[PDB]
Amino acid sequence: TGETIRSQNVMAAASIANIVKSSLGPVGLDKMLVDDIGDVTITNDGATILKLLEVEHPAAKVLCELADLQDKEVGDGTTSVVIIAAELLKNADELVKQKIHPTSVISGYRLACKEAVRYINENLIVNTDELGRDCLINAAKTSMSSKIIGINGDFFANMVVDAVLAIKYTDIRGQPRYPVNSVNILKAHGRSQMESMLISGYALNCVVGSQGMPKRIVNAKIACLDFSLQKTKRESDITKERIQKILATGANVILTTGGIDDMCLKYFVEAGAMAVRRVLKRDLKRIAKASGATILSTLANFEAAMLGQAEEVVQERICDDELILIKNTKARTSASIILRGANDFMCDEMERSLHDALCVVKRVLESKSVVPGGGAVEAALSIYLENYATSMGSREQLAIAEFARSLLVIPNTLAVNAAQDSTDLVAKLRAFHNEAQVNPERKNLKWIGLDLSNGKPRDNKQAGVFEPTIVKVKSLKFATEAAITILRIDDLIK
Amino acid sequence: EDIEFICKTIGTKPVAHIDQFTADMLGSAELAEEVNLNGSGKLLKITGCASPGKTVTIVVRGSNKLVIEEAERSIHDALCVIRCLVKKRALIAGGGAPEIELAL
Amino acid sequence: SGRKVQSGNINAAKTIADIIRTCLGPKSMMKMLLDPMGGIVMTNDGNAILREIQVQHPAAKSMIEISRTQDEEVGDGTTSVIILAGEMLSVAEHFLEQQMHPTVVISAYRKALDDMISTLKKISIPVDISDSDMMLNIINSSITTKAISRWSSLACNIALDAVKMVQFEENGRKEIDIKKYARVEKIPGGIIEDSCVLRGVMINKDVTHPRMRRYIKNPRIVLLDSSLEYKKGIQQLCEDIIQLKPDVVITEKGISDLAQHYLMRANITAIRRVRKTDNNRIARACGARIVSRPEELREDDVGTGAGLLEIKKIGDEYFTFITDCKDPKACTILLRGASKEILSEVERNLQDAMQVCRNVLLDPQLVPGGGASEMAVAHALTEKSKAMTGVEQWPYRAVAQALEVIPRTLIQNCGASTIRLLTSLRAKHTQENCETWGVNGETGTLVDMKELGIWEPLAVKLQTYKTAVETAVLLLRIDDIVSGH
Ligand SMILES: Nc1ncnc2c1ncn2[C@@H]1O[C@H](COP(=O)(O)OP(=O)(O)O)[C@@H](O)[C@H]1O
Ligand SMILES: Nc1ncnc2c1ncn2[C@@H]1O[C@H](COP(=O)(O)OP(=O)(O)O)[C@@H](O)[C@H]1O
Repeated sequence: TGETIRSQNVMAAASIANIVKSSLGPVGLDKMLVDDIGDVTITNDGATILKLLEVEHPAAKVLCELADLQDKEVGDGTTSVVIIAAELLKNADELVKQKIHPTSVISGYRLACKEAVRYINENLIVNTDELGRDCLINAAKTSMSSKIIGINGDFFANMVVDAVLAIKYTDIRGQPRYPVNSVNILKAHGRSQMESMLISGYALNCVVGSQGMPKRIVNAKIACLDFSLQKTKRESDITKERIQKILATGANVILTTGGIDDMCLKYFVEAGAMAVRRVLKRDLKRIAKASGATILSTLANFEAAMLGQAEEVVQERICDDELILIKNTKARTSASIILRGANDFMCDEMERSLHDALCVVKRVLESKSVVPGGGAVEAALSIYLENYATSMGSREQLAIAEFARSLLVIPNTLAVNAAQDSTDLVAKLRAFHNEAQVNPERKNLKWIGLDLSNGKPRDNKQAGVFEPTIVKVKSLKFATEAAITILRIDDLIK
Repeated sequence: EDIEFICKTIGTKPVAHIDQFTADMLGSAELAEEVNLNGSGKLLKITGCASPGKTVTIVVRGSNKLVIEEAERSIHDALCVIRCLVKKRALIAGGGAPEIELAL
Repeated sequence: SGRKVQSGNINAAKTIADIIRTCLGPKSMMKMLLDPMGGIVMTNDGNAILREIQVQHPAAKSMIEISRTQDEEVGDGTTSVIILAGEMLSVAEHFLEQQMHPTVVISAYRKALDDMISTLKKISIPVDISDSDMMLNIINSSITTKAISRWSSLACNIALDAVKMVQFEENGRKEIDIKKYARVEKIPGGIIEDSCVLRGVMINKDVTHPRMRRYIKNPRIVLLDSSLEYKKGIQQLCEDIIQLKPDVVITEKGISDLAQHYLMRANITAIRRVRKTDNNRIARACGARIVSRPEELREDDVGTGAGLLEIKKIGDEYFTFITDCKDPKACTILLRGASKEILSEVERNLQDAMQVCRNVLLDPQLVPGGGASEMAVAHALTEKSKAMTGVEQWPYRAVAQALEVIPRTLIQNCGASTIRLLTSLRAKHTQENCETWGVNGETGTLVDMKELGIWEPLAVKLQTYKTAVETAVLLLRIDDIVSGH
C-alpha cells in the first residue's frame, strides 16, 4: 500500500542497490541477467548490469540514468555512486521521518559535498612523479600476484613501469598520452617464462628477407608498399622501377609489406631494404605512426621526408630467430614485450595479466593528482565530516552527519564481498584514520587500504591501489546530485 | 505541427511540389550536426543560422521527463515575468512582504 | 533472497543431473520419454534425453549448453560430466548453508582441480600409437560396446588408415588434427567391405560431358567464384587465365559448350556446380588461391594442386577421384554398404577413435577407467588434504568425496549393493600402492584393471574434470538472477 512516496522511492533505491550491491569489487560475484527470449548474459561490473537491467519504477529509472551519466563522464565508479546514492536516500528518509524538513537536508548535503571535495583536493597524494617507482612496481606485483610467475614477477613489474615511461608519447597539449596498442604482444619458445626480457622495439618473427641490411642505419626512409615484388606478363611489373625511383628520392630502408623477390638480393645489398609479409594490421599501423609515415598502396606517378624511419634494425639471433628489430623510429611508439615458455595457449592468461598491469600502470600515470584506493578516502571523509557537522553548527548538523555515515558503506560492501567481517574491517579502518586527525604527528597514516588477498588493513600508497582524483570527485558530486534530485521528489501519495 | 514553427525560425518556405523547389526556397543554417549525450539519446544540433529571427532553444535536461517539465515550467515562468515587466511598469518588493503588509 | 537463489540454482542442477544419473556404463538402465501426444520413446543416451526434454530454469539451460559443447568438443563422457557437476553442487550445498562465502569455496575447488590435473598424469599408464597389437586391443576395449561389435574390423582398419591424413604440423609435430577436413564418402551400394581410403579429395559433382582430359599430370587448382559467360560482348577471364596457364579451374556455376571450348583453348578443365562445403576441402587438399584484381595478379596466383586426377562412374554416379595430391592433409575415406542405418554411428565412433589417436599424439596416456582413476584421484586428494589447513580444506575433501559417484553408479546399475562394493574398493585401494583397481561394469565385481583391459584417453577425462569443476564454480558464483522473469 505505502504511506509516503518518500518511502516508496527509497525502497526502489534500496532494491536497485541491493541488486548491484554484491558485484562491486574485483572479487564481486557475477550476476545472472535473464531476458524474455532466454538469451542470458553473465557479468560482474555494474555498468554492464545497469545498461541492460529491466527497470520499472521511475525512481529506479532516475538512479540508473544518473549512473549511466557518471559512466559516460568518467567510466569507473557506477556501482559506488549507485550504492552511495541509495544509502543517502535511505538515511535521509529515516532522518525526514525524524521530522526534518527536506530542504535543510538538501542544503546540508550540498555543503557536505563541497567540504568533501575541498578536503580531497587538499589531502590527496601526489606520488605520481618520477620519484614514484617502488609504489608503482608494488602495485604491478600485487595486481600480478597469484600466479606461477611470482618468482620472476619482480623483473616484469620493474620493466613494465619504465617501459611505459619510455614509450610514453606526448600529445599536442603537452601531456602524457600513452597509446595502449604501442606495446605489442610477442610470443617465444624454448626458454621458460622466467627468461623474458624487455625489448625497446617491435620484433616480428618472419623469414629472412636479405642479409645485406646492417644493424644500424644512419638514414632510413620507409617506402612501405603493399604489393609484392614479382615479375609478371609506372611499371607493368612491380619489381624495379618504383623501388629504384624512390631510392633516387632517398629511400634507404624500405619496409616492403609485399612478398619476396628473386633479384631483390642485390637491391637490398646496395640499398638496405627488407621484405616482410604477414604483418599484423595493428602493428603495421603502429609502425606507420611510430615511423611518422602513412600506408602507401602503389607508387604510380610526398616522397621527400614523409617516409618512415627505422634507424636501428638489429639482424641477429634473438630467441633462435631472426626477428626484424625495427626500433628507434622517428616517433617513440614501436615496441614489444617478449613472452617465453612453450607457446601462447597456456600463457594466454599471462598475456592478459601483462595487459591489465600495463593498463593500470598507464591509468596511474595519467591523472597526476591521485588518491589512495580501497576505502581510505571514504574513511578520511567520514572522519572529516563528523567534525565538520558539529563545527558548522546550523540545523544541517544531522544532514551532514548522516552524509558522513552513509559514505562508509563502500568499505562495508568491499569487506563483505571479500568474505571478511564487514563491520570489524570498517571499524578498524575508521580507528586507523582517527589517528590521522587526532594525532598531528601521525600525518603519514592516511592510506590504509583493503588488501583483498587477506582482507586485512594495510598501507595502500605502498601497495599502490590508486584512483584518479577526478573519478572520485565526479563520483561524489554525481551521487550527491542524484540524492538531492530524488529527495526533492515527493509529489505523489503511495 | 512543428512545420510552421520551423519555417518561422529557420526561414524555410514550404515546399509541396518539385516544380518550384530551389535552395533559396528553403532556409540555410551555419552548422547542422548530430551529437550523442550519454549514449542514450541523439539530439541534432543545427547550431547557428543566417537569420535566426526571434528564436532560442535550450536542451532542457534533468533526472526524468517530469523534472525536465519542471525546468521548462521555470523557464516559461521567467519569460512570462519578463513579459509582465514589459507590459506593466510598476514594481513592488516581494518575498512575502506584500502579502503580510496588505493583510495588516 | 541472497543465498536462496544459489540454493535454487544448485537444486535445479541436482534435479537435472540425477535424471540421467543411471544411464552410463555397459548396463545402463533405460528411460522413458512421453510426449503429450500419446507417443512413447525408447532411449538410452542421456544426451538424447536432455536434448528431447525441455526445462525452464536458466541454470539447467546453461548446463544443457555445456553438455552439448562437451559432446561436440571431445566426444563421450557427457553423462559423466553432468553427474560430476551435479554431485559437486549437491555436496557444496552443505557448505553454502555453513554461512561461508562462495569465494572461499570456489578457491578450494580451484585448488582441488589443480591437484587433480597433476595426479591424473601421475597415474596415467603410457600408450603407443600405430602399434597394431594393443591399439587393436584398445579398439576391442573402448571402441566396442557400440553397434560395431560384429564389424569392428572395418572400423579399426578405417581408423588406422585415416589417422595419418588430417594431421597438421602448424606449431609442433602433427599435434593439430581435425575430423572435418577428411573426405567421408557415405554412399549406399554393394557390400560394406567396399569402403576404402584414398589420398585426395573426391567430388560428387562432375561435368555433364567428361569427353576430355579431365586429369593432368600436375593440376594447378585456383578457386574462382565467378561464372564464365559467352564472351565480353566475360571472355576476359579466359585470357586472364591464359596469362598464367593453369590446367584446372573451379567455379560454382555451369559452363556453356562454347565457353567450355574457350577454356579448352585456355588449356584449363572447367568444373561446375561445386559446393562450398566441398570447395573448402578442395582448397585444403590442393593449396589453391583465389584472386581477381588485375593489379594484384602475380606468379603466386596459381600453385600446384593435385598430382594424379581421375574420374570413374561407380553406381551410376558422376564421381571425381582426385588422388595423390600435393598435401595429404584432406584425403579420402570411402564409406560403402548395403544400408546406412548403422554406418553413421560407425563413423561417429571412428571420429571418437580419431580424437583418441590425436590426444595420444598429444599425451600418450591412458587412465584406468571403471572407477579406478576416480578412486585413485579421490585417494590422492584425501591424503593430500591432511597437510592442508584452514576452513578451505573441507571443500577440498568434499570434492574428492563427491567424485566417487561414477563407480557408485556403475555398481548401482548392475544389481550389486552400492555400499559394500564401494567400501571394499576404497579400503583396498588405499593400502594398495600402485594397483588402481577398477570395478567390472558387467558383473559388478571387483577386478584388477589391467586384467579387464579398459582405458580412456587422458585428454578426454581431463576435459571432463575441468568442465565439471568450471561448471561448479560458474554455478556457485551466481549471486542473483532477477532481471525479469
Ligand atoms: N586491488 C584492489 N584492492 C582493493 N580495492 C580495489 C582494488 N581495485 C579496485 N578496487 C576498488 O574497486 C572500486 C571501483 O570498482 P567499480 O566501481 O566496481 O568499477 P566499475 O565502476 O567499472 O564497476 C574502487 O572503489 C576501488 O576501491
Ligand atoms: N566394460 C566396462 N567395464 C566397466 N566400466 C565401463 C565399461 N565400459 C564402459 N565403462 C564406463 O563407462 C564410462 C563412459 O561412459 P560415457 O562416456 O558417459 O558414455 P556416453 O558419453 O556415450 O554417455 C567410463 O567412465 C567407463 O568407466
